[PDB]
Amino acid sequence: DAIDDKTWSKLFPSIVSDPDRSSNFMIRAIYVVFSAVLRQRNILEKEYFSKNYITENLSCMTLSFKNLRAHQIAQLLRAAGDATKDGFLKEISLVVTEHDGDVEAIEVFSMKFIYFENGGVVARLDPHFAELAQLRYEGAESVRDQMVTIVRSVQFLCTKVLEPLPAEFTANFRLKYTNDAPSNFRIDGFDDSSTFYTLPDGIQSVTIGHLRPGHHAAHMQCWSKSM
Amino acid sequence: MRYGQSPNM
Repeated sequence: DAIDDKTWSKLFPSIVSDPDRSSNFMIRAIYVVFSAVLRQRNILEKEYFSKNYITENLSCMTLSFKNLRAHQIAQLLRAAGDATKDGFLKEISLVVTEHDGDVEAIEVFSMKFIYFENGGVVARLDPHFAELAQLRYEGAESVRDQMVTIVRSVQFLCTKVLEPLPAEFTANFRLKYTNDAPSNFRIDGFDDSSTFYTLPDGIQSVTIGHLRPGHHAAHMQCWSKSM
Repeated sequence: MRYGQSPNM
C-alpha cells in the first residue's frame, strides 16, 4: 500500500497508512489546497507562488518559501497542520471579509478535521462529524485520487464558477480548537479569540472534496456570496 | 468555545 509516482513524492508522503505520515499528509494537504485557493482566487499575486506538480496530469501554484510574506503564510499553515499530530485542530478556514475584523464573512474556504482512534477505524467524539465518520481508509492510491479531485475542484470552482472578489477585502486564517485541546496549548501565529466567523442567511455552500488517509479525515467546503 | 486568528491581506 504505497504510491509509486515521481510527481507525488515531491509534495506528499508515498505512504499515509501509519498515524504519523497520515498527519504529515494532512499538513502537506493543507499547504497545497490553501495555496491553490490563495492563487486561484487572486488573493495573492502569482509572484508569491511557485508552480508545482501533484500529478503529471495536474499543476497548481504553491506558496514560495523564498518569498518572505508567502513564507509567513506557509509557516502559519505549517503550524496549523502540525496541530493535527496532537489532534488539537477542529477546523482551519480561509476567511474573506469586506472590512478588517468582521465576524461575518463574504467568502469562506473551510477545512474540517476528524481524528480516528487506534488503527484508524473509530472516530473520536458537530454537523460535519457523521459523514466523515462513515468513511473507511482505502489505500494511498485512493487518497491520491481524492487530493487530485480536491485540487481540480478548487481550480474549476475559482475560475469557472465563482465571481471575482470585490476591489477591497480582508482575508485571514481563522481556526477552531478541539475540545481536548489544553488551555496552555496555542498554535503559533494564531492569537486566541472569542469569535470565529459567521455567514449570511442566504450564502451559497458547495463541497470541494475530502481526504481519508490512515487515521485522519478532512472535509473541504466553500461558502460564498460572490457565487 | 475556543478560537484562533491570523492577519493576511
